[PDB]
Formats: sequence, C-alpha cells, structure tokens
Amino acid sequence: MVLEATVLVIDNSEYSRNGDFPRTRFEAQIDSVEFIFQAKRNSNPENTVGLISGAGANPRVLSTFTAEFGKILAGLHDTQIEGKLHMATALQIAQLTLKHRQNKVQHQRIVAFVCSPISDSRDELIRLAKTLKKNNVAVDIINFGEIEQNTELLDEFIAAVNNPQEETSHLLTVTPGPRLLYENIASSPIILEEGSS
Amino acid sequence: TGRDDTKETVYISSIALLKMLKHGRAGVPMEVMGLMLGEFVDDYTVNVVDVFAMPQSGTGVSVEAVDDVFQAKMMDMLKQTGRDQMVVGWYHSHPGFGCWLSSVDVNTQKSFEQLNSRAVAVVVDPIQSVKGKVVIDAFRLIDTGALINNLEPRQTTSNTGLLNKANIQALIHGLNRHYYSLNIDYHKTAKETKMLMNLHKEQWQSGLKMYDYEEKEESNLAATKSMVKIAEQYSKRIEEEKELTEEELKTRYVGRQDPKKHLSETADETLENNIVSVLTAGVNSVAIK
Amino acid sequence: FALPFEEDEKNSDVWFLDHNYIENMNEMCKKINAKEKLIGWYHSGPKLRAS
Amino acid sequence: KAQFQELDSKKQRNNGSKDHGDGILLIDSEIARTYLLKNDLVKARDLLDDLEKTLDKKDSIPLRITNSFYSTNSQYFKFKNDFNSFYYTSLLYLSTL
Repeated sequence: MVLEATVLVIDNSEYSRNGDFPRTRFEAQIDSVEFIFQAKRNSNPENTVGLISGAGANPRVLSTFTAEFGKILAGLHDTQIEGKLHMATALQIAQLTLKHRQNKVQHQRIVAFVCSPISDSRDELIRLAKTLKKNNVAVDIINFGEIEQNTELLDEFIAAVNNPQEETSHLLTVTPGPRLLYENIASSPIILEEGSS
Repeated sequence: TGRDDTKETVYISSIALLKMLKHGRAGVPMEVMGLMLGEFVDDYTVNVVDVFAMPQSGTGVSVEAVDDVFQAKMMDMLKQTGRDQMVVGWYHSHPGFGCWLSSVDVNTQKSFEQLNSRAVAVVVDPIQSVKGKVVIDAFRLIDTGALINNLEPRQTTSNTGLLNKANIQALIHGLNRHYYSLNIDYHKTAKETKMLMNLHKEQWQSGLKMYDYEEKEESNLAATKSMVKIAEQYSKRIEEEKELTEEELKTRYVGRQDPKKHLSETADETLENNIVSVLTAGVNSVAIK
Repeated sequence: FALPFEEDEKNSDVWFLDHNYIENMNEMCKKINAKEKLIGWYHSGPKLRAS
Repeated sequence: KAQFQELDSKKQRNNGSKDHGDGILLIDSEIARTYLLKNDLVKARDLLDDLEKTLDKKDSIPLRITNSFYSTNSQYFKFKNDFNSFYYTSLLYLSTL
C-alpha cells in the first residue's frame, strides 16, 4: 500500500470478553492487534502505528507512532479489562495524535475495533463527523460488537467522510461466529480494498 | 569573493549562556561539549537561541564523542516542539585554560567548518573567568591561504573587535592562526529578566515574622559587653599616633589590627538591627489587632 | 525539556501526549549526568484548574 | 481461598496483567464474620491486623472491598461495648457504601 500513519484503537469494555470468539474475545484481540500491525507493515514497510485505548473507563495514550511492535505489545499487556467504550473521545484523541508525527507526509487513518454498542450522545457524533472531513482523516471501523443488538449510528458519518481520495473510508461488518477474529478482518478488505478516486 | 568577511558579533540569549555554564561547571575538569541552535542574519549577527549537550561517548571534544545517531535523534525530536533551526556552532569547555583553543580542539573546529560555514567554537570558562563578568569568547577558523597573503586585516575592519591577552603570547599565535574575536553581547527579554529578579515568594510573610525574643536580648548584651573590651584597646591606640607617615604607623605599631574598625562595625550591626526590631514589633501589635 | 502538548477542553478526557518522546529523552540525559530523573512535569498556567 | 492462590498463575496471562489479591481480601473478611456470628472475638482479632496492613500496602482499596473490611469491624466492636469505636466505623460505612 502507501506510506500510512494509523491509530489502532482497542476496546476494553465488558463486552470485550464475550465468548463468541475463542477462547475469550480478549485473547482473540491479542492475536488480532499483533496480526493487523504486521499486515500493514508487510504491505509497504513505511507504515507506522500508534496505540491508544478508547476504554478502561478512561482513555489512555500508550504509544505514539513507532515501527516496532515491541512497544505496541508493551502498551497492550498493561490494560484494565473493564471499561466502556467512549466513541467520541477516541476519535478526537486519535486526530491530535495524527497532527504530530515523525513523518508528516503520510495518510491519516484510524482503525477502531468496536466490541460494544455505543452509549454516546447523538449530538456528539455529528460534531466529529465534520471534524474528520476538515482534517482529511479516513476511518475504517471493524464492527462485530455494535451489530449484536444495536443499529449503526456511525454509518452516515463514515459515508460522509469519503470523498474521491486515494483512501476510502468504509464500515466493515464482521459475522461474529467462530472462525477467529484475525481471520474475519483478513477476509474483510482492509489491505485488499481499492480507492474512491 | 562571496562576502567581504568579518567575524560575528554573538548575541547569546539568556537561556543559552546560563545553560552552557551549568553543564560545563558540572563537567570540571573534563572537556564538555554540545551544539548551538540559532540563526544567521546580517553580515555578522548570530543569535544563539538554545544549546543542547552532546552525550559523552568519548572523553569530550573528540569525534568519538560526536555520534551520528545522537545528532540525528535530537534533531528529530526538536521538530515536534519547533526548536529545530540550523546549527550555528558548537560549544566546549576548557576549565584548565583561558579562551584559547588547544590543538585537539582545532582539529574538532576543522571538522565543524565542513558542516557549517559560519560555525563558531565557544570556549566557556566555568571557574577560570578573570573579571566579575563571565569570560567567554567565540572563534572561527578560516584557511591559512587567505590569512598569509594578508587578507586578515580587511576581514577585521568595520567593527569594534575584541582583543584579549588572557594567556598573553600563546593566545596571540592562536588568535592569529584561527581568525579573530569579536564582542559578545547578551539578549535579554524583559519577561526573562523579571523572573530572574524575584527569587522568593514567602518574602511577604517573612518580613512580618520574627525570631524568639530571648536570643534578641542575648545579641544586645553580647554587643554592648564586646564593645567595652575593644574600647579598652581603643584608649591605648590614641596614646600613640605619634609616628610620622600613615604606613610607618601601620607597620611599626600594628595600626592594622585596628580597634577603631571593629568598634564602628559592631556598633553599626547591633544598631541597625534594633531599628528594625522596634519597627517590626510595633507594626505587628497595632496592624494585626 | 519541552514536550509537545495539545489541550482540547471540549472534553477534558481528550488529550495529547507524546509517550515515546519521553522514554527516549530520559535515556540520553542520563549519559551526560546520572542525577537527572523524571520528578514531574510543568504546566504552563496561567492558572490552576480542576483538570 | 486455596483456589485463588493457585488461580493467579494462570489468570495473569489471560487478562493481560492484572491483580488477583481482590478475591482473597474479601475471603478473609468472610472468615472473620463467620467467627463473630459464632462468638470468637480473638480469631477475628488477628484477622483484622493482617487485613488492615494489606489495605495500606496498596495506594487504594476499592469501595466494595473496603465495605466488607468495615463490615467485620462494626460487628466486633458492639460485642466489646465500646461506643466510641463503633461510631468511627459507621460514619465511614455510609461514605463508601
């Protein structure tokens, strides 16, 4: 792919531990965070990824942009397993992280695993929508948590963010069955995806 | 030529003067070093904004002590915060010598000229300064080929210049060889100055506190009793003052060990103190109550 | 030494901090002088907050 | 109490890295409260000392955990008939309730 800066967002809600993916969803996530980091690098090696949590009851910046998985690993193992995803804070935090980098000629991406339905205000969601369009930030959300009993509030906004543009923003929906979580992300486009230009 | 050539007046900001001294004083008696961030404007005006030190991987002032990775890593960091600007020299310390570069440090300066055309080498004296003011001088090294064919005088004109003779003769030879030296000036912001002038914050509380009054009474007794004992000598002193000449008096009758000096001073001390004591206490009762 | 710091005050739960920068810088300073440890961080005012 | 001492070996790798003394603290309180409903003042008495020190070892104890610790203290004091001691435990119990 192209030289890309990504914030990977990990949800540590209390639906992030559902038995849906073996063995537990939380162990499934350890394998996926590692898997995804790697997929991005092998595509084009000029990729970097930072790490922030969107949950724990608090969001926390673990890691800024790095080409070493050892830091990203280290931020992951320090977690507190209960939280609640604050959708709004993750988008903002991610956007500020993307303004400062070691390379400032890179694509601006946010990928977020969403393991719970959102409890966020409706008004709040509308503001971030145009914040992503101002700064020309495109976001793929991997959802397998907000389809379990919830309907996608997020859909409209993610659509809106897309423009003709080498990045395409996408809502990626994953059937939440047993086949393991890194595998469904792999069989979803996320480095098999095409542009909007 | 590309320019008429003259040696830089260095306007070293407050933070950079103060920082080089902290690092280099700590580093006694080792050679210490680091790089200068600044901007070059005019025909001689170098403003040095900050300094940052170069971690010792050698003895200091070596090319084993200048690491490529380190240089790279520091620059990469300074961009995030906007402190990235171009290198206008490098500092070092001799704390065993005045401002005068040694042979090894010329060799370091010869490598810097390749890096930057206007790079200075600034000698910071951490303990060895010979005036009340800090002695620091900046040098630049240009080739022997211009200097010998007599282009050195042209370069040194249309400026006030600086002449020093701190190591006398040794300096002159070195000075000649390198290039020149020029007045060093200091850039002060009036924000910077005000922070520095205030040094206390519980000064307001303290001026309306006092000690226990038991030790005040004690100082007053000690003062009066001590002045009796030098008053006895003081009478004996003015028996003399019978020997012509001020100097002869001091040598012969030991006119220097003066009773006069020790009375005046001790009377002054206890006196000034008791003015303040009454002032503080008398304010305290009526103001507070 | 400076860090980059961005404050968003719409939500006081939205903050920018360069994590990696801190660890890197801590190690370099120790090689000049070992008595330098992380003992805190300054906030630039211009007042105290609850934040 | 015995299971929780084995469990923590396993459990650490699953969570990511977490504490596991949480269950243990609550179990020791329940042993003291069983003793007190059976009138053994002393067995509960050495359990308070050992339990108090472990609160202080952490920077903080949770509200759930500390209610159970203050639960045991209230029970013990009203048997001894110290009004003064009983009073301090109750005002805290309402705060952290």
